[PDB]
Amino acid sequence: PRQVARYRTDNGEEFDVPFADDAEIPGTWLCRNGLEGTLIEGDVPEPKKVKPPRTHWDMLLERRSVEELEELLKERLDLIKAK
Amino acid sequence: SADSVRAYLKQIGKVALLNAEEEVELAKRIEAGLYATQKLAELAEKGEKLPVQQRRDMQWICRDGDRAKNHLLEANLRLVVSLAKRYTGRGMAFLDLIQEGNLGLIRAVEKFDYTKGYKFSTYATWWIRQAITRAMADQARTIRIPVHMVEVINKLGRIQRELLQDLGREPTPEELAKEMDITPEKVLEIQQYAREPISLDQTIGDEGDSQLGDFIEDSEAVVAVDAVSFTLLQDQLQSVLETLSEREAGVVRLRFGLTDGQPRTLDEIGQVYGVTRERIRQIESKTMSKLRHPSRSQVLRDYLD
Amino acid sequence: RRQPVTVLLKALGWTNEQIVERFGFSEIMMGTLEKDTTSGTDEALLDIYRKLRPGEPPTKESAQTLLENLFFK
DNA sequence: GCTTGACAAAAGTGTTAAATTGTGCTATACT
Repeated sequence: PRQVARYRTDNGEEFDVPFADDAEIPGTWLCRNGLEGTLIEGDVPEPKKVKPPRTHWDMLLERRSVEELEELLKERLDLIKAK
Repeated sequence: SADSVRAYLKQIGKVALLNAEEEVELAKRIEAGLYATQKLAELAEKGEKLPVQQRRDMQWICRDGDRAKNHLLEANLRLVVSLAKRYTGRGMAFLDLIQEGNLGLIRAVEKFDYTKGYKFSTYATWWIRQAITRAMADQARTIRIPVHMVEVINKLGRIQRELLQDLGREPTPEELAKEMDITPEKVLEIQQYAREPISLDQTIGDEGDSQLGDFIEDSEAVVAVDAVSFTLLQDQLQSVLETLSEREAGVVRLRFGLTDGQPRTLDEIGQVYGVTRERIRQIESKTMSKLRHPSRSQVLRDYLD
Repeated sequence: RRQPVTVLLKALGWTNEQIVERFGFSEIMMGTLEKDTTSGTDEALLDIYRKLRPGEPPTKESAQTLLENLFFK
């Protein structure tokens, strides 16, 4: 009473996961390889509500305004022009 | 060097400590390179490649920026070690404490602001200490406890130590729950969370080299006498059901799932024999009073448990 | 190991003259100082330093307090 | 032997509030 689905990790490996036929097959499955795998059937349904992580630029932007960055850069390039 | 920390201290010592003016210098270069990067990255979307001389210098502003971030860090590695010294012996390896502090040091550099005119060690000390203490709450226990629970366990500890000094004794669960504004039953549940496991490889009694681990029973191990009697019980039921009718026994087996192991509802059994669930309920009561008849039940009595 | 008992008497800062003075009738006492290649009281403290704290570059402040802190302190 | 309707307990589902959990942060100066 089982239906088998196949997933493919990002690196090429493929894995067989036996499921119950009456269940709804997930689009991604944490594989024995240690990576996420994508179903080889239709979907592939969703983007999965992703949000970009916080970066150094973000932390710098919330204190220095864009203008302040331009003048400081103007200070730096002008120092570079003097040789 | 002979030791591993002695080796790490040798290399952190090869760098030079900055003064206030330098820290400000590097801080500018770091922010300058970052903006130079975000701006060039903005060009990738809409193109508009810069002139040759303007492109070669932007690539240097970024390179000089990361060279700054790396120099500011390498110059303050000594500060992390100075803070980690005090948190040793609390269940984390000295090197792990150092590395976690280094993680905090990195964020201080990312979020540090040079316009405030404060020395760098003033702001970085907050992150390095938080990174070290935050780390301990996530790793120092074999069985992890979330931060908010590790926060209360510690608070309850000091309350007990302060309360210990004022009462010349240890405070009871009622005194502790009062000083901390919580229910006494809660402080007990908390004191159970704080328990730490023990080693199965430990030697109980240096006298007899007996390892605790090998004294632990296997509660889920198969007991021979039971499985054999259970096998005999399974046979005795097969016989008792032989006395019942083909449909009487058939309903009893499906009702309790003797054959499949999956019990069935009254309606489902009525679906195989083509009757209503109530009719099956009736056939059930009668075959049960038949099984309760002493002739069939007397043999199964000894299988109570 | 690999320590000439005479080199440490120079680590304290005592001059070789006192060695011939205090050693006196000791034959190997005089023969060992003549065999040791350590010249100076501060140089012997260095030959004693690198072997005791290998991997750490010494300093005149650390080499001298090393001996005193180990035992005299 | 059997079925029908009324009926209440039991079992699932979906919807919400409370709780639990993860993470960011703290700017005298401190290496």
